[PDB]
Amino acid sequence: LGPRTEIANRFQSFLRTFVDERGAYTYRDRIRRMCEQNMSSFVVSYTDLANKEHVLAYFLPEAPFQMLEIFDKVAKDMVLSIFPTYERVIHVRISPLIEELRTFRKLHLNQLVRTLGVVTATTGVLPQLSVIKYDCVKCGYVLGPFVQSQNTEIKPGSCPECQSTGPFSINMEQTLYRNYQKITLQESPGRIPAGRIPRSKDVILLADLCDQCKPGDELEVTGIYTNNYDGSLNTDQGFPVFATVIIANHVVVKDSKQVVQSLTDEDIATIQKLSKDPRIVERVVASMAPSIYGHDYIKRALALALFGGESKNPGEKHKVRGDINLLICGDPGTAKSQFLKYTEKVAPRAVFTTGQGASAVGLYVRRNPVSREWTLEAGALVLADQGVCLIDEFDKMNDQDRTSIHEAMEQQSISISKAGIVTSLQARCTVIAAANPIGGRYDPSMTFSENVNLSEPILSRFDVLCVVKDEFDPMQDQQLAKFVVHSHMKHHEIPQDLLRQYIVYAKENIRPKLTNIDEDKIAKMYAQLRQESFATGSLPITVRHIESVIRMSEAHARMHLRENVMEADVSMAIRMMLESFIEAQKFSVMKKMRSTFQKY
Amino acid sequence: VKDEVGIRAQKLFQDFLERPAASLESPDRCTLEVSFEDVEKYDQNLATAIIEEYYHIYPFLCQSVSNYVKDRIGLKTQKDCYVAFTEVPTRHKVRDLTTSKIGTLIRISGQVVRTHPVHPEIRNVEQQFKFTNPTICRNPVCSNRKRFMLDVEKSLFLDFQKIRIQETQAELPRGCIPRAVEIILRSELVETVQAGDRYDFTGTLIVVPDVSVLAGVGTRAENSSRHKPGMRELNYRMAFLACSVQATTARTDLPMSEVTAEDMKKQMTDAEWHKIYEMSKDRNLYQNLISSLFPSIYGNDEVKRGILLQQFGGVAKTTTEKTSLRGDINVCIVGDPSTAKSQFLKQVSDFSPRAIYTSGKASSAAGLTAAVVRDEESFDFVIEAGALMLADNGICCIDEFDKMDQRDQVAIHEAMEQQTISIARAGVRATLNARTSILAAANPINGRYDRSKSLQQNIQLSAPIMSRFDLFFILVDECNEVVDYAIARKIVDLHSNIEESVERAYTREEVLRYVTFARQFKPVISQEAGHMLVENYGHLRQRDTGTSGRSTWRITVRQLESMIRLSEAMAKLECSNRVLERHVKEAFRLLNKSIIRVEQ
DNA sequence: ATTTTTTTTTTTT
Ligand SMILES: Nc1ncnc2c1ncn2[C@@H]1O[C@H](COP(=O)(O)OP(=O)(O)OP(=O)(O)O)[C@@H](O)[C@H]1O
Ligand SMILES: Nc1ncnc2c1ncn2[C@@H]1O[C@H](COP(=O)(O)OP(=O)(O)OP(=O)(O)O)[C@@H](O)[C@H]1O
Repeated sequence: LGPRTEIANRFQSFLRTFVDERGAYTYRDRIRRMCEQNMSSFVVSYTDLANKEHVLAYFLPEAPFQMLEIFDKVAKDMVLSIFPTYERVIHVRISPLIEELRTFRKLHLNQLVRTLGVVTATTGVLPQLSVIKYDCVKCGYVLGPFVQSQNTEIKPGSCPECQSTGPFSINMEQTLYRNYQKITLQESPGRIPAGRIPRSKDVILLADLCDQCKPGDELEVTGIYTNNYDGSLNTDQGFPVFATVIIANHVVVKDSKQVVQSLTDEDIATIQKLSKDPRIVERVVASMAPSIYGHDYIKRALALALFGGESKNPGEKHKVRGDINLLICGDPGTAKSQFLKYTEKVAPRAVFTTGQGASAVGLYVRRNPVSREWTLEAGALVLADQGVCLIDEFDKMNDQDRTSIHEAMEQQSISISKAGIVTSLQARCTVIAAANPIGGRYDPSMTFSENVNLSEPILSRFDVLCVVKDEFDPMQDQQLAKFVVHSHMKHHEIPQDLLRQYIVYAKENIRPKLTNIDEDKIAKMYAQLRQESFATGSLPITVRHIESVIRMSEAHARMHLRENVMEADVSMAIRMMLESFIEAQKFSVMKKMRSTFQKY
Repeated sequence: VKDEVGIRAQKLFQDFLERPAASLESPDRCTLEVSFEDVEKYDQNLATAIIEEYYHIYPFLCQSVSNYVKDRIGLKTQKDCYVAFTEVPTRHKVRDLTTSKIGTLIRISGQVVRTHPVHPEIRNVEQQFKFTNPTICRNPVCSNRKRFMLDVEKSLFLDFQKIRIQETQAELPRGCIPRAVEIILRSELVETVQAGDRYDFTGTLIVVPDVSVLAGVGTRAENSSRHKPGMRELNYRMAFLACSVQATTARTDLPMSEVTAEDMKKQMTDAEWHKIYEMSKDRNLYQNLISSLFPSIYGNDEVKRGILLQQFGGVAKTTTEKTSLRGDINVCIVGDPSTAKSQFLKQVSDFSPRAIYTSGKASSAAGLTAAVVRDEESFDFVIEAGALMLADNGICCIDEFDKMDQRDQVAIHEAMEQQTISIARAGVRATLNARTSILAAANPINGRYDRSKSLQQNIQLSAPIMSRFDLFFILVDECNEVVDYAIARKIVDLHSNIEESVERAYTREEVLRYVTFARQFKPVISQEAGHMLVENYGHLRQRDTGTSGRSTWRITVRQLESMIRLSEAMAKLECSNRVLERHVKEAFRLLNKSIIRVEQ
């Protein structure tokens, strides 16, 4: 072509001469950074491209493919002219103006494009080709066409192996590959235009852009719109069988569950100088859920379920446990509606599911090839590495769904038996549920396992609780109609975007371990209660009555970064247990009051 | 050329008809709507000279349309066409259908269900279903099977969708059922629809250009030359097609029945103050709204006066973002047999639109989000079909709320409190927004309320049923000659057809017009008397405190929000913002009447 | 004909 005369010159005029930000533009050093990183993914921003030459926007999308090749060749001609040294061992990137799902259209094919999506379940990784070698049947001399050739034929009887070989042979060797894995698309439930058709489309990536995706997770892409190579061409039915394919140039994160702040750095000190002491059971707690009045119990409650998961392997036994577990029995009429929102934004891992009617039966392993229509789906347990399953109306789920969950709490894992493949799934996760009772809406101080009927081997694995019987208290209700109006009159501590720094650091640094500090007290909570709290509602003491306490009293102190412990914050957490445990037993209940008000 | 008959058609068309077109110019969408009466105003009644050659000659009307566009816009070969004819008199029925009705421009309607999504589809015309990519030659002699593949990049395309539609309900014959019929439509009509509308489409039926056939054992043949010195078959089936839409019946600038053209905030959104405000505050209007709407109906006459705000809007205030508020409310009716639960229940269906009459005892749980799909019908997963939420702010009242199974539980507790939608398949985890309320069609065990057991045990069903449903308003039978003879002497003229009901003085139509004017206020409530509704509810609570030894109830704050929605929509019924304290007295009065239905 | 699924009936203490 002619105009490419100018382009290469114009590229080389900026990749090592055009500079912003007070010299030494990165591109002069980016090349060598990636070179010493063995990485090969030079990146650009269209902003700086536009700062150089805004003519770089409209001779481009007559064919955006030529822009990238013309850039790749400047790369090669810059790499080895300067670094012929490492020439015995490219593609580029761009990453800035958004377009939307279902706005790419008939007209947005094969041009400058910038586009978004979300991940789900898809296939594995595989290789592709670039190069034409086939010949050797008559003479089969070395001929060597001069390109790696994508979809190219000549097929003569004359070709330089004594210009022969009209018949044909094939090679299985000296053959370039390039790995590749397929996607599945999804679209966000935040940016909903009210229940329109659910997004899933053919979209593509490549060798280097590979082995990074994860289900129900998101990544912003540059992307450019094309179609399948041949969508069902024959004189045929009353429609063509057409789909359309997108392909990835640069993949740019939408989630960032890790560190999120790139080049906030000004407010970061307020976390560890205000969420570090034992007063933070009031500072970090005043902002615990300041939405509506009732039940400050749950504010203290839910604050510490969010917090942990750990190895700390005891002596040579096994892995013991690293999970959280909550459940409540309420009544719609309770203010229990918002059951999963905010600290799952705090959560680096989690995935939602409302109740039966829409509860997961996936919660089934084969292995296939891919012809048309080959897929399988099941449980999210790899996902939720210290994440949570966010649910209401749990009591209806399937016993065998509970099997995995009991095993997750028991051996930190699930155990398939008698299948084709016997692959596994490790359980480092957390759970939330919101069921309803039997026989009504709540049964009193009478027993709790039958206040709402779960089964024997299942609930023993569960940890947290909060329960609401609720009689009247008037001043707060008048306050609440005042709250009705003034909250419907929005006529129109720890910083809010940094509290997550606490899940980063608090659980991270201080992970105390201890001898028996006074824990023969728990020998009493064993034995005395085996003789004191005897027959009212009074079985429930186990190793998990304290192992759960390791789970969460430690969280309560880990809030503080103590690193060494006496009984103080431990039993302040057991002040939840003086409050949580009391709830399950007959109105001859104050055996706990007597037996713990010193532990209060 | 015969189709110069169509040349004359568009010659005719253009000359004398020479701004929405100027609106089309940016993406060149090409769609313009024209009346079909134009064929009578100007084509001199060429309706039968025009109608039949629709897809015969529409190509040529298209051409002329583009040629019109050239007459002022610098036009290029890129231009394409749609045409959107309209105003079709003598609308035909679904049975108006044969071979013989090819190429017509018939008008029809229905609903929108069970739909499919966007999946789109030599400057010659190779776009056919009767198509072949491999062709013979252009200038020289080349092969007859070989092919190139070429510029799908500097060229002209379309976009479309697909649906199914069932037969209309103003047309409903004996025996036969609303069968399904299938269409693709062009782009500027795409995704501008939703379930539940009424139409006057273009019904231009065309055939399948099949690829293969099953049970198509009519002539099996081919256009094969004769003999002298696998094959294909042919059996098709029908479809339909379209070009133009008008969603009807669901309008406020419309001046309705009782109007004259006057001024307002909009044209005639509420322009008719001068006539309607006679019926605004003069509580004889209330008596009319008790009496001049159900002249054919007689029982308890509170239901005739408590229901009415149900049709009309609630709160929708300027409020928080954390949770939803509701305007409309849960509803029921009960009584005993032969107390005439069929008088009004159809006119529930009739009095306002989106007023869906359908039975409940037949339903499944798949009367919300149908079920799912697991073949590549559209994208292997289209699970946003439903049964309930089709109401775009409308009512879906159901019959026989008794023999139904225990699934509606999780449907409806969330429906009128949480307004969310999901299923437990391999679709996604997404949810959407309930628009609707309901009333009941309950009945007692044998009907007879023998006052010896609790209402909850006189029905003996699920628990929260009678806490969420805030108002029941039962109609119960006794043996008193006076009350039956009011009825019978209404039968005296319900068949003596002259004025054969109670004297009406306030038409349904003027009433249904004033309905929308009620919705244009946003009353805002900090009233002192409203603030003392806390005192009202406390004084209530002494009465909820009553009936608490014998027959205690399950009372909650839903009832509170109901009370305030009641007074709110009443001030909207007052044609006044700044809610009235009289609403306090009325609310307290009737709702402490609600307890009378449950005394034992 | 099999693979990946879903309900609507078939018949109930
Ligand atoms: N102590 C309280 N504080 C604030 N609001 C309350 C309180 N008690 C009751 N309410 C009100 O009572 C209503 C109860 O119904 P709600 O919408 O909470 O059902 P639900 O709890 O969401 O049902 P489920 O949790 O099973 O989905 C709430 O809207 C809430 O406003
Ligand atoms: N107060 C009344 N006003 C008007 N009509 C009445 C009244 N009382 C009784 N009727 C008449 O009695 C008839 C009752 O039978 P209808 O077809 O409504 O039964 P239904 O209510 O569906 O019965 P069920 O509810 O037990 O199935 C009605 O047609 C109605 O005209």
